[PDB]
Amino acid sequence: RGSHMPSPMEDIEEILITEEQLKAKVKELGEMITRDYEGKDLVLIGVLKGAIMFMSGLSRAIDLPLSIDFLAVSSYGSSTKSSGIVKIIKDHDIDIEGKDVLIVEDIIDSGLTLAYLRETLLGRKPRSLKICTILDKPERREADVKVDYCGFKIPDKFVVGYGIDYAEKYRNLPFIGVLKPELY
Amino acid sequence: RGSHMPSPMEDIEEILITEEQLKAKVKELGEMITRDYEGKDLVLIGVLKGAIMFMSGLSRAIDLPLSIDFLAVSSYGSSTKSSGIVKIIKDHDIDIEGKDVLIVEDIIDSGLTLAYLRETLLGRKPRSLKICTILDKPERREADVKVDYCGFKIPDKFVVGYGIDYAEKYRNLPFIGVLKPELY
Amino acid sequence: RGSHMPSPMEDIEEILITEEQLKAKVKELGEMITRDYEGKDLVLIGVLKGAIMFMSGLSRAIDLPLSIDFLAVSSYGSSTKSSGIVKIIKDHDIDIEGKDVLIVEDIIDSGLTLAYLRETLLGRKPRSLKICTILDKPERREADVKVDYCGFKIPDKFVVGYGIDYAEKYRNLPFIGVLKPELY
Amino acid sequence: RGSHMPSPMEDIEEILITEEQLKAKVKELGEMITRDYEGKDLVLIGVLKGAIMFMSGLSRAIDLPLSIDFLAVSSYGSSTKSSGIVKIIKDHDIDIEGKDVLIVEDIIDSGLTLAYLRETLLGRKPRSLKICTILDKPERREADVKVDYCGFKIPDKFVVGYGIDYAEKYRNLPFIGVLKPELY
Ligand SMILES: [Ca+2]
Ligand SMILES: [Ca+2]
Ligand SMILES: [Ca+2]
Ligand SMILES: [Ca+2]
Ligand SMILES: [Ca+2]
Ligand SMILES: [Ca+2]
Ligand SMILES: [Ca+2]
Ligand SMILES: [Ca+2]
Repeated sequence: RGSHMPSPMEDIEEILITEEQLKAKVKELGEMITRDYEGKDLVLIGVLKGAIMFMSGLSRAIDLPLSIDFLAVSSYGSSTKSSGIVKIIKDHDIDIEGKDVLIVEDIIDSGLTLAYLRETLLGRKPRSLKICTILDKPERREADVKVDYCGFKIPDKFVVGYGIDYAEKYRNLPFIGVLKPELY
Repeated sequence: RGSHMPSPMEDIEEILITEEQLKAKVKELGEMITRDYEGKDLVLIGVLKGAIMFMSGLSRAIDLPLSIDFLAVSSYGSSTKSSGIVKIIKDHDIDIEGKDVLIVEDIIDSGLTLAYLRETLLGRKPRSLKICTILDKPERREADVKVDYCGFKIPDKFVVGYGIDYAEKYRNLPFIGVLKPELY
Repeated sequence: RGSHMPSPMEDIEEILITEEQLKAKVKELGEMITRDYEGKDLVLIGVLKGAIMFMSGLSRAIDLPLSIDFLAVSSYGSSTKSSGIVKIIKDHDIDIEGKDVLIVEDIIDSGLTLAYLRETLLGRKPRSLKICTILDKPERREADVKVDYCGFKIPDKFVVGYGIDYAEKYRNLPFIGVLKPELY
Repeated sequence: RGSHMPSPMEDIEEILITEEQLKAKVKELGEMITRDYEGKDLVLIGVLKGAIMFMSGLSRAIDLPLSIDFLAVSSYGSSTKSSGIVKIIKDHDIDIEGKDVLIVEDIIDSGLTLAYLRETLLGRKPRSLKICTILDKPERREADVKVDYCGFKIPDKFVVGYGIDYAEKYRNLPFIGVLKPELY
């Protein structure tokens, strides 16, 4: 029988963070941000496409009159890997000067690209600029970035899910799972 | 006392569709799409930024190895209003030729811009092209568009929430609500 | 001695069209277009980056109150080659509805991508849409495109110059030349 | 008689810089750059759409194996005026790290946007970064920018031509002229 077992879940070796754990953490972070940004001009900026799930969940967990925007970027080649420099394919449309920007990330590891985007956004004179990520791989750090809000710290395993892909697949997994080596 | 009442919920006159109703409908639609697209090469394409909430929820409710992509568009002026013609600010990166594309929309009313995007995507030779929207205002139709999957049909009220904005605000409301006229 | 001979001209096997021939043809075409578009709402649209030299020269040879705009595109992969389908990286900003658009091309060979862009522009309802190219390789045609204005017809040789590149180089040659096989 | 006098030249009050003067200056600057960048990895980067005429002419006057690229930008509103901050609509595709970049400008007045783009390009680690402009209005300066190559210094008159527009018109004038106040 050459039938298939199509569910993306079949390609996962183990679940590191469950859907419920993600849901609870998003609620937690959102309540914190609601308190911290009262009276502020909050703009959530996420980097497509990995940030979509966390952006959606986190924003709905923040009880404030915030705005949302996105950046779409691409690599210049054997340069983005060691410097974190990226090309802008879609820039944010909201004028962030004098506003309180919160970068919303899916995962932070080397911190190289994040540091580069941080400097680019700072160049637009926001009143404040902070960072929030649902996942962090501290052991992978190659640059100094301050993570103001962090969901979960995990080891450097090959993960996918909740927006994180592998060749554009697995973003729709409702949890963070370790991808079976046979797939990569 | 000049204190404020910052919650975006305070600007809502009435809730048309609750968070729970949205959650249940997304689960329902996702289970249907999971069945209908088994064996297909599913690519969900949403139009930023309104489609973010529905895209996130619907994708996670589809138990298939799908890919996600986005389009970011803008108006040409007093032309997009009567023809639905739009400028492409961010095109999709995934090659959809020979694939099964499902347009994911936040709301469909006139259907003008949707019809225009549909024709543009058809020009890229996908194997199939369907449309799914969480909200539909049938009375507003100005063009003939077939909605393959539809969450809720609503009257032509001024709504915001679940990704739908008013001057970039209210996208983070977890429900679909009618905006108080004082705000617009 | 390992000294170099840096001039891009050293990489040319033969000159097919001289700088003077190009200059005279641009003047000729511009005078024709000046006559044909009197009273029209002329918008010259070129595809970056190859069209830059011809766009600059042709526009300055047209004695009419025209506007200029550009499209920047990219390939989707093993699809643009047989269908001419392309991704839009930079769309034109000018609203061309009801206007008289003249596509300005560097070279036309298969006509596949040109045909695709033509259909895309027609979708924006211009009053008229014509095509002008400085170079044409008729033997390479794979689609039916009408060239309203044409500078020179040439055999299918490997050419560069006057905006036409090879790995981003040679666009600055003031003539159309055949590239030495050793370079490609 | 309600006949028109369509030539863009009819809207010019006086010619500040003739076509021949521009041609000679472009030849001059190009010969200088040819000498200065021998052995360098020259990348000319211009800001659309005003830089098109000068980019075309200057590049063809440089006898070196250079590459050309462009940036397309937009304003964020009442912010770009005092800070020079701009949104990126089209970023350059060439990786400029370790390369010798020459910004090619149509006109420099306040220097605000130029200074902002300069900082953005420096962030991509080019080996060297210089600036070349065909026109300069020194009295308009609001920021400190070093112009390595300059064609002509002019008073702060309302000019158009050689790529410089007024409501998208006049870019095709072969000279730099003062626009009649009746048109603006
Ligand atoms: Ca599998
Ligand atoms: Ca990311
Ligand atoms: Ca309120
Ligand atoms: Ca929409
Ligand atoms: Ca050589
Ligand atoms: Ca071309
Ligand atoms: Ca006039
Ligand atoms: Ca400029």
